[PDB]
Amino acid sequence: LKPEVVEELTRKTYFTEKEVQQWYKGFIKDCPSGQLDAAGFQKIYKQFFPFGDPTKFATFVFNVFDENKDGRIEFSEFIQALSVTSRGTLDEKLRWAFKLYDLDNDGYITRNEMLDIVDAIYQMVPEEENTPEKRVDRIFAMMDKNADGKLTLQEFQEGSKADPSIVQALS
Amino acid sequence: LETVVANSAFIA
Ligand SMILES: [Ca+2]
Ligand SMILES: [Ca+2]
Ligand SMILES: [Ca+2]
Repeated sequence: LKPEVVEELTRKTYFTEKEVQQWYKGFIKDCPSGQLDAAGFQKIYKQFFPFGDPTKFATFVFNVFDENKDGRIEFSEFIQALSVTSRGTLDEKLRWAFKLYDLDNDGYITRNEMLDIVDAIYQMVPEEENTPEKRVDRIFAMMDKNADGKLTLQEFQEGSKADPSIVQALS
Repeated sequence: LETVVANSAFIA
């Protein structure tokens, strides 16, 4: 990695210079080209979940990693996502997830968008939660405060902080 | 990479 790149990523993340270098070394070992593809990205999820189909979910995640939307995950995009998810504040992690779930990038997560997300998660992996639809109904019942079938960032952030298991999950 | 997984899929 070049020094100006190194300095820039340190300045933009919760990592030190040495930590950024160590991550680069790890990133290049797993992805020698330095330009991670959809398939490459999917293997991360097949671990953790080797008994479902992570194709759909892996795509949604690949798109929020792909900050410049050029079709590849380069290191700077990888390290920045990683900064948020491993060391972000709860608010920051929730912003990033909001961005993951807001498929059309308006300022709203519709029930349908959330449905696509939860269904993809189910395909990747209790009676009350045994279908995506039940999970989504539970989410909107807790978080959609004005009952318009859409979650704003605030609704999402506050709704997620209200639930102790979400707080626990994002520790 | 476990943190990526948790932050991504937590809403389920
Ligand atoms: Ca990219
Ligand atoms: Ca939307
Ligand atoms: Ca609403």
